[PDB]
Amino acid sequence: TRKGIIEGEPTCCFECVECPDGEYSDETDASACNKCPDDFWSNENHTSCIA
Amino acid sequence: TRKGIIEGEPTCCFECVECPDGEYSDETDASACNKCPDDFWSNENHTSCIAKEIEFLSWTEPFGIALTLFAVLGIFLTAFVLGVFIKFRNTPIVKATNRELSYLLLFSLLCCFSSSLFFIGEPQDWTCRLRQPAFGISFVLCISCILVKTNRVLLVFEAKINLQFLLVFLCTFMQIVICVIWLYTAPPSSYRNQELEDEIIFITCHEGSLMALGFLIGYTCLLAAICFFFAFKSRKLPENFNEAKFITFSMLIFFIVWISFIPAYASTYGKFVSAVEVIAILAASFGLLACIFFNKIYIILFKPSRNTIEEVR
Amino acid sequence: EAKFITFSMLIFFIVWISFIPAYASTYGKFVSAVEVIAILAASFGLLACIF
Ligand SMILES: CCCCCCCC/C=C\CCCCCCCC(=O)O[C@H](COC(=O)CCCCCCCCCCCCCCC)COP(=O)(O)OC[C@H](O)CO
Ligand SMILES: CC(C)CCC[C@@H](C)[C@H]1CC[C@H]2[C@@H]3CC=C4C[C@@H](OC(=O)CCC(=O)O)CC[C@]4(C)[C@H]3CC[C@]12C
Ligand SMILES: COc1cccc([C@@H](C)NCCCc2ccccc2Cl)c1
Ligand SMILES: [Ca+2]
Ligand SMILES: [Ca+2]
Repeated sequence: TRKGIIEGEPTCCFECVECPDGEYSDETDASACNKCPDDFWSNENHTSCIA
Repeated sequence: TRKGIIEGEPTCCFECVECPDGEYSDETDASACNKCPDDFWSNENHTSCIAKEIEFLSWTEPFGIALTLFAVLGIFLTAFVLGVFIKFRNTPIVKATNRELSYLLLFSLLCCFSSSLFFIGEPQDWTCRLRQPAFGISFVLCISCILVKTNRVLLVFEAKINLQFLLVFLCTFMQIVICVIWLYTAPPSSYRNQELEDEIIFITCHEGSLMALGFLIGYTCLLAAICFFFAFKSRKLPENFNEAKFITFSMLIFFIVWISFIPAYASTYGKFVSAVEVIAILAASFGLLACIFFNKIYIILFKPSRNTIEEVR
Repeated sequence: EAKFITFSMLIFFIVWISFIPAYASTYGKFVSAVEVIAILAASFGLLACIF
């Protein structure tokens, strides 16, 4: 999951938004979902890449 | 495009990230992209919601055009043969081939060629409910007439006991009983499909109970097998210009088509599934027609000098 | 040998015509599968009809 802006609040306050299909986020507090390289796709938990 | 967070910088300092495929966004400086509701999909620009593509085998698609053309050709041929027999209702061939059941058989062939047309277009509830029972009843009628014409079937039937109309009534009535139980217990209905591809919609019929369809198909195949067995037993008799040999040929064609049906149905994915159905129907129907009538047609219209009781032997 | 040649060709045509929707609506292993089946069917028909 990535961090989403809550309008009208500082940077500290955010929301958790699940990454879209084919995108992974291994690290906690990620500001951008990561694109799997070619020949790889996202998991069911959208954490890492599976060939 | 939505707003992403640049870490370590204030909220005024943001990044522009394009919406994913499925969600859209129109308002400027949007925080998160908006999910697009059902029956709707997002365009490439992810700015609005366009309608999903509803697709099915249609009357205007070229494949459906060809299917309709062949079905109509079959109907025309059946009507031609029926008219030829009706006009010659007293010539020796028509009298010997029991013109009443020939009229009934041509009627059922018309019904089969017509039921071939319920698989084209957008499926509705009545269409789905009529699809299978119509073909089942019509083809059981055809096979029952053929089975009556076959030699030694009638003698065996009366020994186990017009009687021929009783036979055709029994067969068709058993099929109608199956169809009525099917339509009463768990009728089929149309179904919209969105899990094949996320962007398009498939209207496919959903058969209520597969057990009833299995019963229908099995009974039709059983009748065909009985007819083939008896025709093979009497396959050398030159009666009716070797009618039993051509009955055998028609049954072989039927079985060949409906055995080829299984891999073709299994491998087909999408709308063309219904396609396969129609093709199978047509082939079987056409075979019947030819194997039962064209020879007789050729002896009557062209070279009509063999239309004598002696050669009917 | 008339009705044997006729039936071999009939099997050939029926097999190759019933698979048109599958060839027009399939990708990957299955399409190749279809080809093999068609081939085998035609071949068998020929043999079973002729010899
Ligand atoms: C998915 C399916 C697609 C396929 C579509 C096909 C669907 C339609 C099926 C069948 C129709 C007719 C089939 C009937 C087959 C029966 C033909 C047959 O076996 O007859 C033999 C000889 O006949 C003969 O002259 C044989 C003459 C051969 C003529 C048959 C041609 C069939 C053409 C149809 C093609 C249309 C496709 C259209 C697709 C767009 C028997 O003789 P015999 O040795 O006992 O002694 C007799 C001798 O005279 C005495 O010495
Ligand atoms: C319209 C399409 C999709 C299928 C319908 C079949 C037709 C193509 C017709 C036209 C030519 C017909 C054939 C023309 C001649 C004969 C000869 C006839 O020969 C015999 O074996 C009988 C003995 C004799 O004729 O001496 C058998 C039927 C058959 C094959 C007919 C069966 C039906 C056929 C194949
Ligand atoms: C073989 O004799 C028949 C008797 C009744 C119907 C038919 C044809 C017109 N449909 C086959 C039904 C095909 C089928 C098989 C399994 C699951 C769903 C479906 Cl749809 C043939
Ligand atoms: Ca504030
Ligand atoms: Ca700073």
